[PDB]
Amino acid sequence: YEIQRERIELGRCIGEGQFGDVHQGIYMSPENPAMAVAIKTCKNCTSDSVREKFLQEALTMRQFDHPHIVKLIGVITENPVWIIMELCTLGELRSFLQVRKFSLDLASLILYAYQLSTALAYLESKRFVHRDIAARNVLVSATDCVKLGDFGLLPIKWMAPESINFRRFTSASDVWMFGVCMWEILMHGVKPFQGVKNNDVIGRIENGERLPMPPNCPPTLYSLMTKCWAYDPSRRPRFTELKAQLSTILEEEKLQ
Ligand SMILES: COc1cc(N2CCN(C)CC2)ccc1/N=C1/N=CC(Cl)C(Nc2cccc3c2C(=O)N(C)C3)=N1
Repeated sequence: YEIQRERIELGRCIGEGQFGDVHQGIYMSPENPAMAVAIKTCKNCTSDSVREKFLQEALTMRQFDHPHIVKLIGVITENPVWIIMELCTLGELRSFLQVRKFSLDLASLILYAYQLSTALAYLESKRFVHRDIAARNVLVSATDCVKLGDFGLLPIKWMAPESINFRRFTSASDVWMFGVCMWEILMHGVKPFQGVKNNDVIGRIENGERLPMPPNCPPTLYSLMTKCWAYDPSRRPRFTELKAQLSTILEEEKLQ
């Protein structure tokens, strides 16, 4: 996975992760060429300690291969250390949904939910627990394609009650988080529990309260969300079940 630095043309800064800035760029391999890529940079990889955990995040992504998860292209392991990722040209999902609120059809929103469910069913089949499903971690590759962002790049308001209370994390706790992510998508990138203190979230959940039906959301889809938010994790659908139900909701919408 090692790439020669001279095969990367560093371009405009697009975002920023924990370790440092993220740039867009061009990767020239004798196989494409001129491939658009994202370049993750690291502040102070002069420090050898932060380089090891920075590069460990690339290894994380190496194990996955799915159309709706961003792909690792390679790494440049000498200073400055770079991780080369697939570029999702349209950027962060939340911003995308906010700017395009009155331009995106419902069919598109449901499509994004469905695509994410395929990625998450894949992760569930790999026995991989994500722990951080939220619209903030989704990228837009095309107007008809979203992808789970880099897993390297507490979220109480997204978390299942058993995660908040007892730090239990399972694929069923991921399902709860995905329910919240679906709500965010159908709300056009509004965050859940606005104006609510983190410490107050579990009290609301335990009171039976739930995020309300988004304006214009099909009741079948809202019903699906509420199934993700069963208090008892064993009562929540698996991601493969969500995928199947989202397929039908999408097909019905495409129809009207
Ligand atoms: C032009 O492509 C873009 C553009 C942006 N922005 C454009 C300029 N905005 C002012 C800020 C954000 C943000 C992201 C982006 N595309 C990618 N494509 C791939 C990857 Cl890995 C990536 N990385 C992120 C870049 C920024 C935020 C996040 C990223 C991420 O992976 N997560 C989970 C959050 N971003």
